[PDB]
Amino acid sequence: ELDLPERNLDRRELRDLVNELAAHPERWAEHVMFPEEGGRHYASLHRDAYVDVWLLCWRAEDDTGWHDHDISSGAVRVVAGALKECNPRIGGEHLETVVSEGESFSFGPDHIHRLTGAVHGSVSIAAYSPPLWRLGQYSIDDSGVMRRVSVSY
Amino acid sequence: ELDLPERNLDRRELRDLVNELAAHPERWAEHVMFYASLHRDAYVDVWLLCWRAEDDTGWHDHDISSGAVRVVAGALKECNPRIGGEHLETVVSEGESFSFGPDHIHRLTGAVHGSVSIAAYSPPLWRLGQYSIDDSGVMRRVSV
Ligand SMILES: [Mg+2]
Ligand SMILES: [Mn+2]
Ligand SMILES: [Mn+2]
Repeated sequence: ELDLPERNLDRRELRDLVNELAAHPERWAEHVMFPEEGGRHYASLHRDAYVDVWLLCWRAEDDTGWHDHDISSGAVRVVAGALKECNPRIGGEHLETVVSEGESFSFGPDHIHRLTGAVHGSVSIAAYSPPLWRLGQYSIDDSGVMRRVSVSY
Repeated sequence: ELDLPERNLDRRELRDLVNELAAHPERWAEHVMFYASLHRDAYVDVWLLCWRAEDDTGWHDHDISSGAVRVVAGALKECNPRIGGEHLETVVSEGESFSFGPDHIHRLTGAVHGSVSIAAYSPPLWRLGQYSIDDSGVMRRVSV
């Protein structure tokens, strides 16, 4: 797969990584695929003890839900289209940012977010270090009470 | 009238809008002249702009409006302010477009005489903050 360092990458290095990958379509163009039904297409470009890299192809309906990445830092580069990056606020008036093609962002391991509102056919590259082996998925009950499900991923 | 969702538009939708309008010269060609409104309603303001080389917006924000710009002919310089005084400058050439969310601060300057561009804002541009420096060097924002 990818020829990356044998160590964890910090946020900035992860952002450099997804941006340089966007400039090397030889590493990912083959894997571009839009599942007509089923779940969010994801394609692993690289998974080892230190870094995970995925190529994501979005449908208009795709939604990560609210989640954290446990101990993983991460970065996202939008290659084509646009996404909405959302961050939760306790009041309920959550922060929403449009990330469009050519743009990228990164976060450390404390980040809680939701990606949704994609242009149909959008394409993005995501990288995580350490690997995204566990994620916390938040849900709300009828009461309004918030819980966090830790998911092996 | 423009067939648009009945709501404020985000920066991606505004970019799509200005590029779509650029591809339909039947709607704006008559209005080139060296600021013509193409459509204004509760959700969007869409403008055709013809630039002279001396034109300068000054540093400003759009309060709560997202925006997009398509350069139809010529070229513009888009500048974003930086702490330190070494502002970031980008030439936007004919065919090219960009958009921004409501937190944007920028300055647009004509880069070639006779440039023509299409801009769109949502929500409509009711207030703009124009930034200035006094003789202290202290920055202020006048809401216009
Ligand atoms: Mg209208
Ligand atoms: Mn995530
Ligand atoms: Mn402006």
